[PDB]
Amino acid sequence: EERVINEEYKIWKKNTPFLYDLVMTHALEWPSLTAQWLPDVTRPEGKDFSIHRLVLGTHTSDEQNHLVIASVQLPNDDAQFDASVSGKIEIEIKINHEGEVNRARYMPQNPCIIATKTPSSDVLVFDYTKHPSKPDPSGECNPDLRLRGHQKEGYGLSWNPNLSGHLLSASDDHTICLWDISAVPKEGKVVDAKTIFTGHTAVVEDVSWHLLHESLFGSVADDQKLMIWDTRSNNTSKPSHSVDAHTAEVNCLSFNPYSEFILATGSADKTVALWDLRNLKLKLHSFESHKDEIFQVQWSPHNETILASSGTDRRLNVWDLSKIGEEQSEDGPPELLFIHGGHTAKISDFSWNPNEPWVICSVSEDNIMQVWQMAENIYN
Amino acid sequence: AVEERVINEEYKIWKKNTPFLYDLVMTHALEWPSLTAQWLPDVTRPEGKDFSIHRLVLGTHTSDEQNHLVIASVQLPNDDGKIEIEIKINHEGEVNRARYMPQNPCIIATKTPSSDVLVFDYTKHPSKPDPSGECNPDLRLRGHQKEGYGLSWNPNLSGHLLSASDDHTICLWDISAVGKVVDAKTIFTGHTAVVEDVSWHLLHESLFGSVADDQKLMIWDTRSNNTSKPSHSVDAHTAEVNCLSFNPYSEFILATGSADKTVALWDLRNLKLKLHSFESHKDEIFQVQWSPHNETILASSGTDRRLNVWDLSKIGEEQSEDGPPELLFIHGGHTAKISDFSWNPNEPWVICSVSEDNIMQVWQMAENIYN
Amino acid sequence: MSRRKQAKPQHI
Amino acid sequence: MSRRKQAKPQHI
Repeated sequence: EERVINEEYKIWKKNTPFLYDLVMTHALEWPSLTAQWLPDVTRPEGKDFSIHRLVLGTHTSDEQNHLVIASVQLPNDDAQFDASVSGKIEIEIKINHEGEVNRARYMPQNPCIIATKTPSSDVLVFDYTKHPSKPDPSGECNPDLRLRGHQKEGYGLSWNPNLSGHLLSASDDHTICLWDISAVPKEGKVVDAKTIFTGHTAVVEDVSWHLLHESLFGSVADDQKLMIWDTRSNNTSKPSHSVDAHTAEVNCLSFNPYSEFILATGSADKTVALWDLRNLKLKLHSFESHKDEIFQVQWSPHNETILASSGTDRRLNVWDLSKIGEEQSEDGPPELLFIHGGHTAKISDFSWNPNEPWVICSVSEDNIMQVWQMAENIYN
Repeated sequence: AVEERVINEEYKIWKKNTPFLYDLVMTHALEWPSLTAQWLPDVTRPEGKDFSIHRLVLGTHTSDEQNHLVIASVQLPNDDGKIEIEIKINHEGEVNRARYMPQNPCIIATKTPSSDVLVFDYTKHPSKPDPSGECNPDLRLRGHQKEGYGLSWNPNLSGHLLSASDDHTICLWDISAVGKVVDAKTIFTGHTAVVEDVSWHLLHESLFGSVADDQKLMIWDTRSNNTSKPSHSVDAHTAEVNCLSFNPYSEFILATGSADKTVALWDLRNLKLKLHSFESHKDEIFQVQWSPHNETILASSGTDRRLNVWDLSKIGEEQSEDGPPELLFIHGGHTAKISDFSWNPNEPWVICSVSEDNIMQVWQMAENIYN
Repeated sequence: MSRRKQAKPQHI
Repeated sequence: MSRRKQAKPQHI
């Protein structure tokens, strides 16, 4: 209850100046379920800040829902007082959306193309450069593509970084869907799944492509299993490997962007399991610190041994896996590098800034979005 | 004179004639009769199989008790199947009508017999309903004193809902407000008898039209400061007017359906003169829908257990007869009064229709008929 | 005025 | 319905 949780926020807040190099907060008109930075930074020559953009969404009680792009002023190399002349966050564009945005993810090869998960099971594809910044007041949603294959809403979504146009989606209907929208002109058309992998027997929580092997991807589901899939394989009902990853629901995974054999998964058993693709009968490690469910996990895009996780315990943990086995005086395992206690509600999503190391955006259920960055002496 | 089930004779004859009347007749017996029928916008065609997936929003109509809002999925054969239920949602009484919101098809608004207008989001309820029978709607819309049928979402203003009613009133909601109770933004008191149907105009956010047992067509504008008097007034029929439907392509053309068995064509630009009267039904008419594919195609249904399909371009053509020239097809598949029907938005000429004897038919007339 | 919907609908 | 998505979000 917000009783003790508030005591800790009062304490957290008073402590931020030398726990962080930057805390920015912004309250959204509606809560976002999804958060991902766009790769492209803009930096005017005159000013001493640079402009990044996020892909956010809405989750309303009713009303109208929108796909959102937001701009963030991030310092370059001044000094000032950082997060407290205070750098601004604005909405750059809303696009009418059929129901809440379960997730929004841009395409690595063309960052204008954005895919969203709707609750009507539909996956939609937008080019936001083809919609006005001010949404049509009719409230009607006009996607450039409509991807069909699912029966139920979902969350998991993943573009293939080495195969342009190939999109995978995960769902409550127990299925994974592949679309190849490559030869597909993006002007409204309906496209049906190329392939549907039926391995799992419960709700599929997430799926992600391997980052260097085009054929490989992995999904996780509420059936407590991590499955590694191959598209070469003609069998879509049984994946190449299968693991019992956790003792409760498996809600996310994220392949290591520097190390081709390493992935991690996040669950409802309050843990993050480190995995080695070369041998799945052995969990490498179990990061234990969260006190409630885990719903998101991301590798740092800068440093190969940094990992983050977030979920219901209203906290975002940042892990360093090289400090496995190190001795202590403890207040948690040595691999636990930082506890971000900035949110006073369950966190829905976070995403590392791809251009600004250690800068993280994170959003929670009480419409609070935080752009923040831990102080440098913590990782030096 | 009772015992007259002459109905059965003609169903026997009809069935024997389908091979040369339809490209597709599907029949299904519903667990209770459905009062309502509407296709959902979404078509799925799985990359392997020889059928496509469509879905309906149906309701139940029980006899004490337990009703459900129903989502059924329908498998339709391709150029080169069977119908099942996707999810039941507990409902306070019969579903007089179910209508999804265009801006969010997850959203469905229903009319109950209990005064209330309810708003559901079916993605927020179990596929397996709570056996308690309890109804927990996401919104409770208040304004009416009596049940109604007419219902219509605004295609050009997200979230705005119109309802028609027996209390003689029409109510407006924009649900973008605050247990889960929202009050009418506006109440249009124009009609003097039961209001039978209400529908938004398809391009103009401001205009809508209603029909009532006082035999009247009234056209409303929402900017108007007077909620006691509409922009126009027509004596539409020589009896009750039960439904209306604006032409999805011609902004001045609408149609009305009446207890007088006629379908009245109207021109908004001059309502003093009736454009046409489609005469062929042998009893009351309760539903009328424009085909969403062809600008000159219209369908109607009712008590005479039939569904007439009209093409209004063959109005005036010479013939030797057994009915008007504009009469394109008579669907005689039901052995009871038809409650509602719905054009398939993706498969041209395919129509769903539901009757008082729990029969749901997904069907399509033969192609040589409309060429 | 409920002569639009029957009394006593039947179950299958 | 998931245990990831709230039942009733609030407007600010």
